Amino acid sequence: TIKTLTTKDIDNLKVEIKDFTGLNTKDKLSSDDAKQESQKAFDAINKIVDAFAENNKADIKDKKISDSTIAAANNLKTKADNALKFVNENASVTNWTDDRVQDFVNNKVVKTKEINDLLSQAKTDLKLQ
Repeated sequence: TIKTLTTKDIDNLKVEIKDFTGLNTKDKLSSDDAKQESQKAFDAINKIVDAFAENNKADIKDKKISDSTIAAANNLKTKADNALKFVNENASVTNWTDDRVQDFVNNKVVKTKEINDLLSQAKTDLKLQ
């Protein structure tokens, strides 16, 4: 059965990720917290990708996520997966160094605004709200 996304489903896909700005040492950001937040972001973006795919499977011409938005969702999924892999590989006392904490915070971790921008762009593509 064909089923497309409403504004309520997209709002139900929103998630808030902890802000790690300014945490630049291992005593201020544990690998467990980084792992938990990266897992949160990964799971949320996976659900978002699956929901977008199911929406577009309906093949309703005026209720379509643009290919650009689909690609952006896939790229954000890749970023979240890379962040989770980075934390998992470097969680130990030996590998979770200040340099790796700074690398995670500045380059790897997913931020709430990225997911929210993706969802709002999806809303625009579907002419919702």
